[PDB]
Amino acid sequence: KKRAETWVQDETRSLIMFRRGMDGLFNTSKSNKHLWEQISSKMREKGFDRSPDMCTDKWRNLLKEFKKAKHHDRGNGSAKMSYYKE
Repeated sequence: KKRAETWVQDETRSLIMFRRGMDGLFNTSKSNKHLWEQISSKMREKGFDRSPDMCTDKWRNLLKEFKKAKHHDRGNGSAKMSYYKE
């Protein structure tokens, strides 16, 4: 069921951060088994006890909504970005 502790801005925002950053990989590497593992552990280390399975499920939904091909596509905000090399 739905327990007290749930996805909070802190985590949510973070989850995307770790991803958006290591995204270029997900594309190259077919199997994102590691990425998902490293991420879960990373975002968790900060101080949030959460499982990887959840991060994957939640992420999937987050995208579905983000998609610009939905019945209701009114309410999105864009922003410039920057790239660099380690």
